[PDB]
Amino acid sequence: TFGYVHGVSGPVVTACDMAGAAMYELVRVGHSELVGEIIRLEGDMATIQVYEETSGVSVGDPVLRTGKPLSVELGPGIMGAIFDGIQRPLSDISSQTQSIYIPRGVNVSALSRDIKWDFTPCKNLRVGSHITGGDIYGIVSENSLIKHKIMLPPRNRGTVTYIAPPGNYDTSDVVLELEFEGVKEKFTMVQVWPVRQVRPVTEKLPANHPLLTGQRVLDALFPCVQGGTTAIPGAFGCGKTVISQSLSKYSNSDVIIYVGCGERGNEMSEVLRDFPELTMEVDGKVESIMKRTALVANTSNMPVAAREASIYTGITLSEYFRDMGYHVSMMADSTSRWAEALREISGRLAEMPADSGYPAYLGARLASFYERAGRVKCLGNPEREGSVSIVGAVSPPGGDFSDPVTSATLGIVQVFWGLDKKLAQRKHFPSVNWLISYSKYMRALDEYYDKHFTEFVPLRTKAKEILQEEEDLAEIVQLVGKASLAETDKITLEVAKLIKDDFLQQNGYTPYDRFCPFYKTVGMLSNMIAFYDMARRAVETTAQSDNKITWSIIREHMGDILYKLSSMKFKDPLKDGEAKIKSDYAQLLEDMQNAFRSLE
Amino acid sequence: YLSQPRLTYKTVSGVNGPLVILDHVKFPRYAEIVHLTLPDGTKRSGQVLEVSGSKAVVQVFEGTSGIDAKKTSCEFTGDILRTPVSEDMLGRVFNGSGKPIDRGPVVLAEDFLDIMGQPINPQCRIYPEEMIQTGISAIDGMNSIARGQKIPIFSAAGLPHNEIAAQICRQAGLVKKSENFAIVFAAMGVNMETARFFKSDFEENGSMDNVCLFLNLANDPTIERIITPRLALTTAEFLAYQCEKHVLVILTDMSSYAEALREVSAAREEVPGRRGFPGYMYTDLATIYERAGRVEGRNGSITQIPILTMPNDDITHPIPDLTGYITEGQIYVDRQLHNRQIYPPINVLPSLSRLMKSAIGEGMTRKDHADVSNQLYACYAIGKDVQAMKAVVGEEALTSDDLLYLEFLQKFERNFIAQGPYENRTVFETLDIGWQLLRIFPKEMLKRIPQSTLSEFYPR
Amino acid sequence: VCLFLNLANDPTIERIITPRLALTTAEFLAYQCEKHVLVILTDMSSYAEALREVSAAREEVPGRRGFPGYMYTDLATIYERAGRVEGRNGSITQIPILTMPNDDITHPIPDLTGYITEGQIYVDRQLHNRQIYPPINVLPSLSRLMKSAIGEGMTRKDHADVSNQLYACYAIGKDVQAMKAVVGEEALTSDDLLYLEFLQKFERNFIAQGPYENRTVFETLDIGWQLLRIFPKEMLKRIPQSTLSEFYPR
Amino acid sequence: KDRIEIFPSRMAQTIMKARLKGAQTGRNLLKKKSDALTLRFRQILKK
Amino acid sequence: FYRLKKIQEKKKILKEKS
Amino acid sequence: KMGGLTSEQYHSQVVGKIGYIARCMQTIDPENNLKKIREDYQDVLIWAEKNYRFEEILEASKSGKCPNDLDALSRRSLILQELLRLVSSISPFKMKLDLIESQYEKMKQHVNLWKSDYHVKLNQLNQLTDYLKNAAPTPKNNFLRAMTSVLQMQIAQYGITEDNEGINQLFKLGLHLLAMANEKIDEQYHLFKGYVKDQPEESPFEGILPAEDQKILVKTMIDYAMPKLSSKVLQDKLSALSSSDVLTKTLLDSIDRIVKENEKLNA
Repeated sequence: TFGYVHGVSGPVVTACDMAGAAMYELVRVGHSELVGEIIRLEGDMATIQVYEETSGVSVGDPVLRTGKPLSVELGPGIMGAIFDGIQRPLSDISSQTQSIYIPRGVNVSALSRDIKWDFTPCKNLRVGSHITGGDIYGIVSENSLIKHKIMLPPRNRGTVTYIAPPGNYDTSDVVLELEFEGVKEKFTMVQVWPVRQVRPVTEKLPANHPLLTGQRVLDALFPCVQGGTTAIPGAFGCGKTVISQSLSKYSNSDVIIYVGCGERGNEMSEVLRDFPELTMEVDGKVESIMKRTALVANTSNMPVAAREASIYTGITLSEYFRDMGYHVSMMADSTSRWAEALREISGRLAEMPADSGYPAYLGARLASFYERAGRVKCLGNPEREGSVSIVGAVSPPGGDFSDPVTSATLGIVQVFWGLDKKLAQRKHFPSVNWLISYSKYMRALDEYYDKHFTEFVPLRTKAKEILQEEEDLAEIVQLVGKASLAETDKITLEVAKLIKDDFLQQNGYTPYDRFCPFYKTVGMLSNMIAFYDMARRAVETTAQSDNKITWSIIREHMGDILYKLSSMKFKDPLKDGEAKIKSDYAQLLEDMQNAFRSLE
Repeated sequence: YLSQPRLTYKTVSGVNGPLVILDHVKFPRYAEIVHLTLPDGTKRSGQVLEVSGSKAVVQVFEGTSGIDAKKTSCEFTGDILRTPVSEDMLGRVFNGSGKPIDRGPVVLAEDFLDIMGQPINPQCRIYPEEMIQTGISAIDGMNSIARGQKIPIFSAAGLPHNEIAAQICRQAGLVKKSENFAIVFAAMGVNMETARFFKSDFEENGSMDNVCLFLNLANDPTIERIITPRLALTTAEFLAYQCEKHVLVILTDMSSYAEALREVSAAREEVPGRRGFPGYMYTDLATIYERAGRVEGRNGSITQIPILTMPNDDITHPIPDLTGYITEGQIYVDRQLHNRQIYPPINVLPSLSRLMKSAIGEGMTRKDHADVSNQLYACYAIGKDVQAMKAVVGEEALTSDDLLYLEFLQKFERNFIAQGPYENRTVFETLDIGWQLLRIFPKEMLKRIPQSTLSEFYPR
Repeated sequence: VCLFLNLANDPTIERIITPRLALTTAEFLAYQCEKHVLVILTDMSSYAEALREVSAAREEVPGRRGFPGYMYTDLATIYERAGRVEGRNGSITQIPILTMPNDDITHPIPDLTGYITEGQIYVDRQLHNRQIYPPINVLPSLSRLMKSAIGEGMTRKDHADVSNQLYACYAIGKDVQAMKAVVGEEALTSDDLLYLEFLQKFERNFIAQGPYENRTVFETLDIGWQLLRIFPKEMLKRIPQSTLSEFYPR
Repeated sequence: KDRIEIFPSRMAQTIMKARLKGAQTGRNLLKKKSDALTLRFRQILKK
Repeated sequence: FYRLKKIQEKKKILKEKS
Repeated sequence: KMGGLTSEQYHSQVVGKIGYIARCMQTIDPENNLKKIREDYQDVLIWAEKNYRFEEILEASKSGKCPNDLDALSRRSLILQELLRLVSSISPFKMKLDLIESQYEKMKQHVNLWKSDYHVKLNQLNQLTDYLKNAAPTPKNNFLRAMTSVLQMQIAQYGITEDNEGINQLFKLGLHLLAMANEKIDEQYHLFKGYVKDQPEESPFEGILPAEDQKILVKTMIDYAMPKLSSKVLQDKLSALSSSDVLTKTLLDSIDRIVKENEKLNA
């Protein structure tokens, strides 16, 4: 090892005496050991792109070869940690140096080698067992929520020569040692994986289970699945935090991985303040979400090669926790700020531009990234199954979905929750547009619904029809004068507003509307569409009978039924049980049926 | 320290453009500082730009005129650009390279700081809370600025953004609830009339003791324009995070900085980027705009106010477009309001402050701030629409409630926006003017003010 | 069936030899074992983008939007391996599948593809948003070998005239539909409403088919005539008279 | 036709942007005048 | 862009082969 | 091998799965008693019952001798794994060799085991079992432990595959008590007693729970009514019940009888 510096011109260092140095390997330049990466070889010389500031590097300085590309450390110490695109432990730099800056050429391990971890081996394993790549051979009790499963790296195999008893070990002790063909491998609690390589699985399964968020919209009208791909608009004043807060607090996920890819300086200071404050309830107790969450945090002035490799660090962490058997949901905030760092890294290398200056390989990257999500059957013996759900965020200039990044990401992803600012200014929350949003996972969730909530899909189609009809009846009510209104259309324009105001609108600052279970959702939609059906038939039967019914009689014969409909969304799911709310909704149904028979 | 003697080289091997290529340099160090002595005796200064083996490429600040390859000497300093910094720099005028141009001595140093600086740890920065009071009601009252924000001013050529910058500089301070404050001013690429105006206006309005002025002129070396904002921000960081003051940093015409960046890029033989400017201009602007904010454990802040001129009045030119991706909000200096003889010509409809919600409220300015601002914005937009309809419908066929939205317009532009270049209005005077304007409409038309506040502040 | 699957997380530079492996297999099965092969090449856009990436890697002359200047001569070595030969009883029918960026048909990929292939089938977004299947827009569609494959003894004597008349009527209907968006519903003539009726009945009866329905070509021609009987036989100015005398009254 | 006959240049771009802005302000003027006349019409009908 | 990259490539070919 | 299962990787995975089935078998039946089951898995247990190294069974797989259909091996392994899960969840109790084979071949004939409801009820039972591995002595923890032991014995006596509505009742009761806030203590006594009433027996913890903890159960239920006292005679009456070592339903009915005279000691 130990080449030397031959020339420096900007961020580009040239190193001599680097004979056996691989491409895209990482190196440390100078006496402060700045981190850089090899981008070209020529004879005995290597061309290095340095990530930090090269100001002060002289000729003859050392160059240390690391031997591996950009990789991540995977072991106990990830939950509640705060990293960046290079996986530097920000909250440990902050406390070991006692300065408010990130030092230049700082070399600290991502997982601390001081904590003693509680490790218990697999009770069936003994000297002579046949263990392959992926097998869980121990468990570290990370915290009260997450059990950390110790797995063999995906490429090893052999017979157990030694396995450690239960006890306390740090992430440097040899906990396993196996043998193959006369060669020994020692393995500790931490394994290293390159971030640009997909982790192996046994098979990629189709996604057929819902991702419960807790909002009535996004769970009825635009469903996502466990293993899916979503995209939202990341803009100012659109009410965007509902998505990440719902995912973190009330969701069926086990592990959460949040990624900022070059956010503003004060926008990161808000996430790093809010996220350690959210809480969940588990087994009756209240715990912090940072017991099952990891954050990757970059700002606009951090190295451009960390604002680009952030997405890969995040997806590798989530693929590491998917291989244990968990269901992970990753969230990448402002994927556009990643695409811009991509374009800038290209520009530095003097590469031919493509449409709008972005590199040639933009759609290839954006597609091979989202192809890393999904449900899988995990490699290894104890027969588990995991999942990774990716939620990206795009920032189109002025709400224009023609930028190359927005066009590509809308071509790829299957769901699209369209947050709107217009609805936010009207105090309509969650401000989802319901007219430009979509979801193409609705045919995969068909055995699930038909097995668990049989009478739901018809209600979904009916509600979508009603909400579309109230909208394409707009010029009819403006260019004409609200009077030439067939009674079917009066019934629509009233019940659709009932839906818009008492189903699609939810308020998190309450004790009853933070979380809406799905039985409550299907009940609240069934009562509304059943009303609609009965009130529509009552009118269109007595069409020519000299007893013309109009909405004016329907709104006077049932003046409390309508209130109780508009009051369905106050039934607490905790202070009232599930059978109680079911019986209340059934009573309201029978009262509706009565008060509709006592009208004919 | 550095106790080894320095080396002088008489081995110039090439001269072209602003670059001198020297050979037989012992261990050339990148970005080093060099002192050249010309054949007759004049002394110039330079910086190492490229290094290769035993060969250095020095960029000379004052040009390469009269330099030959047989009698010019180059003495190598041994280190990089470190500037001296102390608290006595408040009340002084330096040029772009940091030497005194106000008939005073050199800075006696409290420390020597590297002007490139290190990035702030994203985990130590905290959220901006209180208010920075500029004394201009168009900004204070409706586009409030928080302690730690970064909010630019967008203007064009001929518009009066330098006088707005000067008024902000000589009025800004902290809100007087019921003062550790300093200003660092960086003027880049200004002509001589602008520089004269700044210098004299600051030093004769009795305020040049909480100001540090860095003046860079259009005929100065174009490398000094690259290091001017980094000296300004190094001084600001010293003041705010070691002496615990509240610093406001004003940087005038970042477009000239971008032009100097383009020049020193093309000197490296780099192929141009989109529309002229280098491909790495985002990172270079971000290493400037992100040297700001509040931090944990210190009682000081840094607030930044970049000022730009939009070429061709375009909002999608690379410089405004990239400054929008790093900063939080914008102020707009308008040309229709300038031609109508309104000062300051600030258009409040396109302007925005992304962190106003944090700067205003109870205990910071007053409990009625947000509602007064919302109602003034609403009434102004409605009055503009009414003045549009008046031109086709006729002024004799307007309602009585549309005749109120047309008196509010005149009174708002002539009494609230239009201020006066030497008139200092505290936040409370601004809000009282807002209420004097809102009392044109009956209490029942002010829809955006909650009734619990229309009871305390309307009847006066 | 013989599948050659290169997915989105696979080597990019190996997308350059996948269609050539497929087509070598096809040529062996067709011109030596004498079978009738049907080749489906999915997302020639990804092939073209891998080609652009390899071209930019070694700094070659670009064409429009950065694609190499030899993209025509490269796509033509793939598309031109399809046809029949003299003395052998096989064939190769190619059906590439494209995705046009931003629905633009002037992009280099569709534009260079349309100069090489013998027609194209245009899949429209405006018809997808109306829940129409198959969402095929017949005006930007074309097949260059139709004139020699239809007619007497091949399908039926009237095929070509019905096709041309349906084209003319569809174009005039789409003109009227855009005139009425400016001049309003009540400024149209008695014939513009005939065209606006033809448009609806055509888009809902002829195009819209259902995803498992197999219409013999005579059923298609009967539907076409049922659509052409909306107009008096003097508006059908592309059909000769001796065809209207035999096929229009029925 | 599909385009206006002009040659691409950074001067034609500002000319065309000026045209666009002028046209879509004239549109708002006419859309206000039409609703004024429409209100008058709806009143005349009732009385 | 392509023309300027060609000029630079020819520069860095000449200076190295000479 | 659709995408990443190289030959080396595929056959290493096969050898690993064979070893895992061997270990699961050795754990599910250390003393050979399920001869039927150890016979059904014979072709994969032979390669482990006699000592072949890793490379010998590796070359056996590459050749073709030992089973090498990774999907068939996976679906045969999931069955034995869920059997081991069922017989190790109910650890203190036991199951006899008729119900074991009954449940085993009820699992062998399922369309998809991962989509069954034996898997779901095993998930629920293991959730309950895992909350109590290092719990802290408290009212709700003791109630959960009692109901969990009763559920474990009922499953050991009946089975998991067939419907047994006592097991369903106890399941949903335990899963509703587990997710109840640790502050609500008036509700997590009403749950326990409402369960005890709708239980045909009246001495449920009859060897189901050691008496040393039945004492804690009867005491914990005796100081929930003492703060609600209103006299002295009822003080003696209630505290006289403190000598019972069996939480019988009659004791709870006597509790709600004494509280009647407690109320009667008011206006």
